Amino acid sequence: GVPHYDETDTFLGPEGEVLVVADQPRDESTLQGINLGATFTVTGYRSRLESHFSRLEYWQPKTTGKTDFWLIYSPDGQVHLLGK
Amino acid sequence: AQRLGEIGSDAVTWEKMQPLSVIPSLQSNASLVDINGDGQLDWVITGPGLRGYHSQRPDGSWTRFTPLNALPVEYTHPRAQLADLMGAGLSDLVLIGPKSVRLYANTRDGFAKGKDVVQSGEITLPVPGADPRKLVAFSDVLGSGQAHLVEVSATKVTCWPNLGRGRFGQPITLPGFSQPATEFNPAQVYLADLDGSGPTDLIYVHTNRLDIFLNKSGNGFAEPVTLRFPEGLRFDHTCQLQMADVQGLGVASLILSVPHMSPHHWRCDLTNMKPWLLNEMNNNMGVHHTLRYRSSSQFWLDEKAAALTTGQTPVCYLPFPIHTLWQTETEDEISGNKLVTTLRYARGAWDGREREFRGFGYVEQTDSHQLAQGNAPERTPPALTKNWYATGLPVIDNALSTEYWRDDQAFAGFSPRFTTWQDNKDVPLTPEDDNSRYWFNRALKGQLLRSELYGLDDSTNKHVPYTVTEFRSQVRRLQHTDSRYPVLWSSVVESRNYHYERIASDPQCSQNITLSSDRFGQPLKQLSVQYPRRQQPAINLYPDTLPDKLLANSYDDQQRQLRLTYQQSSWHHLTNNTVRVLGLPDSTR
Amino acid sequence: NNNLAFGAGTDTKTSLQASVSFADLKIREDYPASLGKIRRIKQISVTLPALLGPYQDVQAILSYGDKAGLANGCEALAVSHGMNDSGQFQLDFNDGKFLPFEGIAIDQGTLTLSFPNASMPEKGKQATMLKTLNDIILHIRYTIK
Amino acid sequence: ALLGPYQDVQAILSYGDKAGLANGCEALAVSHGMNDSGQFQLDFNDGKFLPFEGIAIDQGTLTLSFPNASMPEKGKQATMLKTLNDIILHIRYTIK
Amino acid sequence: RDKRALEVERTVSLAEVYAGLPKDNGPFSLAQEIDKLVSQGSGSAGSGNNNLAFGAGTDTKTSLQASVSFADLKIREDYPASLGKIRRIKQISVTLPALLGPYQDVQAILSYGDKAGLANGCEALAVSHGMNDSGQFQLDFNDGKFLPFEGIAIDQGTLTLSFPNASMPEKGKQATMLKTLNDIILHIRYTIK
Amino acid sequence: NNNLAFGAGTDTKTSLQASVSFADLKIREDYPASLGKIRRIKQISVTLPALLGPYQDVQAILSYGDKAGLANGCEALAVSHGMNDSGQFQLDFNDGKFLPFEGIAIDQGTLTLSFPNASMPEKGKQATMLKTLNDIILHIRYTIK
Amino acid sequence: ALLGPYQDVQAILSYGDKAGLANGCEALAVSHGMNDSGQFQLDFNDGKFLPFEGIAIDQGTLTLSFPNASMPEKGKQATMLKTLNDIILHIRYTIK
Repeated sequence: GVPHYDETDTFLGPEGEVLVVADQPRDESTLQGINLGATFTVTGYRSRLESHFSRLEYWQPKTTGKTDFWLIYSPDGQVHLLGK
Repeated sequence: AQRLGEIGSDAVTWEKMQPLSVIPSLQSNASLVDINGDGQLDWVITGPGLRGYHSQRPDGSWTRFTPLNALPVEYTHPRAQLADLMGAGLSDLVLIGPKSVRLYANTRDGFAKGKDVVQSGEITLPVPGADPRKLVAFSDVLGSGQAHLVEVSATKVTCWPNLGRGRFGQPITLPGFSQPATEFNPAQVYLADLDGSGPTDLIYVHTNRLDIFLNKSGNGFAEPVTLRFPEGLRFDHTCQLQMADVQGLGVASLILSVPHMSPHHWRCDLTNMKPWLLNEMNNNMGVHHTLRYRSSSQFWLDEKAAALTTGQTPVCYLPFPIHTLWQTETEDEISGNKLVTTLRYARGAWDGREREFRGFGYVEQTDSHQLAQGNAPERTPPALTKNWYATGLPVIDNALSTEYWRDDQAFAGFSPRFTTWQDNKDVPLTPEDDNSRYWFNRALKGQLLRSELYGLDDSTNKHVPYTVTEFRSQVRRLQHTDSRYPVLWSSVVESRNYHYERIASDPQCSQNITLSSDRFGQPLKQLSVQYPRRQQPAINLYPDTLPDKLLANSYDDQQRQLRLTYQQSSWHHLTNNTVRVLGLPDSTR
Repeated sequence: NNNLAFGAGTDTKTSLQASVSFADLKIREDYPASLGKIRRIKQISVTLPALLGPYQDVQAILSYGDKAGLANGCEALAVSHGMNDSGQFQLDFNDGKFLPFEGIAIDQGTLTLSFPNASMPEKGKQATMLKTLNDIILHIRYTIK
Repeated sequence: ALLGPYQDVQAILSYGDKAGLANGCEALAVSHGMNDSGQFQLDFNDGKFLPFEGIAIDQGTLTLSFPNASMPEKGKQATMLKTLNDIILHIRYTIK
Repeated sequence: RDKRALEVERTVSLAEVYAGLPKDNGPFSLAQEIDKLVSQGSGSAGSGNNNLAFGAGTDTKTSLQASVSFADLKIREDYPASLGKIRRIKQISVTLPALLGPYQDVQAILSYGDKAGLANGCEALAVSHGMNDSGQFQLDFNDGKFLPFEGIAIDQGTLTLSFPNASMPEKGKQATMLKTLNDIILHIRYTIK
Repeated sequence: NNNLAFGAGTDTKTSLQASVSFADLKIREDYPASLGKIRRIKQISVTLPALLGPYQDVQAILSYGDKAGLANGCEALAVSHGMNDSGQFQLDFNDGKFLPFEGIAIDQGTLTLSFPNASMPEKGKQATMLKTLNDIILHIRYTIK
Repeated sequence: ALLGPYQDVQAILSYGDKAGLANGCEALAVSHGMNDSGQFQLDFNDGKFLPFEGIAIDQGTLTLSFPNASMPEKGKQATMLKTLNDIILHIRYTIK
């Protein structure tokens, strides 16, 4: 179905697997030392079928003046930023 | 449907009608529709005081009556229609008014509380049945994969995009369609994806011809293609034009059913191949690749027919035909040789719960050489490779074993292992319920389970493989503290290799076993096993063109030792909220 | 008595007529003689498979061209739709009345189906409908006694 | 016209001439719009005359009236009438 | 002495009747024997009152007669005896799930070959379309009249279903439809009291 | 009075019976007392959501096991099929007759539904049908007065 | 609303005012919820007056009562009502 955009939705990762929440949400304001200007709720994700064990994060601002974003931590230390 | 003629032909016919052995007793206010999105048609009863259904199973049996958990009072309302408005692949219940729609989402066990969706702006929706001079229907005319609300009249076609959850966008005019407007009769308007593409075309029937307007990707219609009717046939209000892929070609054929004192039918084939597929490649350096496709329903009919000859009852687990690659041909110019790969597929399946195709449980590949004329007296025989794969539906996966080549002295075959990560151990687990069995078995999909290689020569041992490879997979549960599905991980725990070289006796055989692995799937403990030679059976099964006593002279003691290579290992893992590095090797013994 | 023609009336010259002899239908032969000799028509409906528009009607008169106990008004029947179209707004075999054509022997006489305003040169209203007409089907109900 | 599942139409059909109209067959209501007869039940056997019955097929005038049609005054038919494509009469008549 | 009787329907497949005959009575597959009897202009199948045969009238020699003994249908065993001893047929409808199109007719007569409290003209029924076909233009169970076959005891006598113009060598009209007849279904309504 | 058993009659030992107490259905509590105290059954139909073979029927008898104004022949109802099967060939609420079970108080007595030839080790005809019968449904029409 | 597999509707429609309500035309029961005229068989020509017949269209009040609605009492209709989107009255009336 068409998403509701109300956090009842699920997400697909780099490969179209369903992501699940792995990590209880935590707060953060600084990404790699960069003060993003807002506190974000950061939720960790895993694929339902865990291929290559990458780790994903969803960053959700607690404000309205900022957008969300995703991070991916690859097994080789490679870090990706999506949708910023 | 039945295969007509020999297996491998592409002809389709139908068998003598027979009573179904079992049908529902309740056939009052019922209809045959899919309401769960399973692929199984449901005889759905919505009568005075009773709501439920009988689902038709793939083996021909029916389920017992299943009550609906919830059905809308309006289900039976005169303007009620079923359509996918949620965009979920399910048919939702909806009533359309000019300014709003009443939508009851299909929740796959009954329906959701109805919601009234008010349309935005000044959008006014057509209401089907409101005006006899035009057709209103739900169809995909944009090629987006969603039915849109479409109005067709003599002078124009107007589409209102389906934005989901009952929301419609502004009308779009799709130019190019036009009828005389005095002679226009919606009864004569048929819709179909005749070219096998995204959007649906528009066919207008005239008494002596079919006026076909191709859909130019939702941006209007192509100039009409006029197909004359065969002589003696004329279309009228008693005649039916049907559009269906009766031939499994991936595209509908046009069927004219005319009951004029003696029903007779005609069918127009527009293509025998699905248009928009890659067909050729030429690299301009002499290599030319030709692809061909064959639908899964034709492979099914061949499978079905083969079963008849052995008295077996096959079951097709794939209601949704797909086009698979078949007869890939590579022509080497300059050289003049041709290489042909033929694929055969069997036992494929549709999931039905996640609404996805799982894959084929069996793929058979031939490999044939057509050497340039004048090069050889038909040297280089074709090869055959049989591959069995998990579908993750253990009605198929379990059956696949009977198709394996039999070696009476073989090692025991494999079955999947399921585990749970318990106190960091790979602890065996038998799934607690059906939901876990589902989630675990699907994690096996696509895994090669077995591979056999044969040469297709003219010898006496042509029925013995050169090689056999077997695999054992494992699915580990890592996290189930979530929505119902678990986080699963899988890999091959064991792999066994046999080398027969077409001699049924005395094969070589070895096996790789991962005894233990880390939380990130690293091979903490591995073992390689080299099995001993079997102790010289009475019957050689060798060519016997051999030197005297050679076979006796081929046996030795080293061949009888069991070797186990055992390796321990360890890795570092940098895991924190800021760093992720996995698998850095540390040590091994 | 099995032909097509234009009419010869004063207001029917542009009407297209079709006719059929009951005697040539060989209805009687469908059942054994021993079942009874009196075989008479109970009711006739007409189907006109044709391609028509959504508000397009049919104008046709079915009539019996012979001597028979036709009731006053059961002599002829109008067709308006052509879809198993009886000559009545309601068809009821129990209303106490004789039906159109009731009592005609299945062997005797000729039916004519007349389509007025058929000639194309006269711009007849049915001139375009007739050209989309593929057959004429009669549904004859009859009894054996 | 585009009426929803629970939306009616209000219109009166009447004969504007001298004829032997029965009292109550002078005018007919329209409420649903789909082959809508002037009655809750239609039966040609109830022993009664139907609306407009007996009027010569070639004499006089019919009128169909939609109350509350004007848009500037916010009428109710006013929004529906903008979506009315045509008017269709179904006339059953007899030849004697 | 009136009583609302129990109103009971029963469906009979003739294919299962002939197929189910004791071996000594010549059991047979109906569709297959019909095909042979249509292709040949003569012959018979089965025995006793459970058979197929060509008729012996002067104008029925070209017809096929399917015969079924009511006694052998064991209708009376469906419900317990205690519900009533009188078990009589109220109405019989014939279904012929043939490939008989909407514009095609079948000529067949259903009749009772025995002594019973029949009304005159109720001894035989005509079947013309084969779809729950009562030999009536309209069916009304409350029109004040007795129906075809009404009152016949459910275990007595024999029915015959006759298809005229069946013989293929005579170029009979039904000869081609009979070759495609899958079954004969009798829907029997009867009452208990 | 809320059970399953085989019948005790001489010709019922192979009949499977089901019985239900009206008193335990609590029909009476669906509506408030103020609307009327006399609550009587007008009509009962039986629905049987089972699977059947090619041309198989369903044999069942519905009857009232208590003292009531049961007219002659309104004592019991025969079921031939499961499609909201009333006790007649036609159901007519206005033919001037009382219907089966009509007038029985909604909370009194017991109904029994009997399936003859139910026993499997006897080869009863209904023995297989019953193994495809997931539920038994009574649709009850009653009035408040 | 939505109903469970064997669920029915229990509702009473009644007129809360002074009017010529015939004996038994005072109130109507709803059972299926779909154009549910609370009659086992509806006939506009059986010679009888129908429920609520004769009430002026602009006089008095209708009440629709759903028994066993209160959720704390675990009323049987309580869960039906939670799914009820609207209430629709189809009113036939005549002008004379």
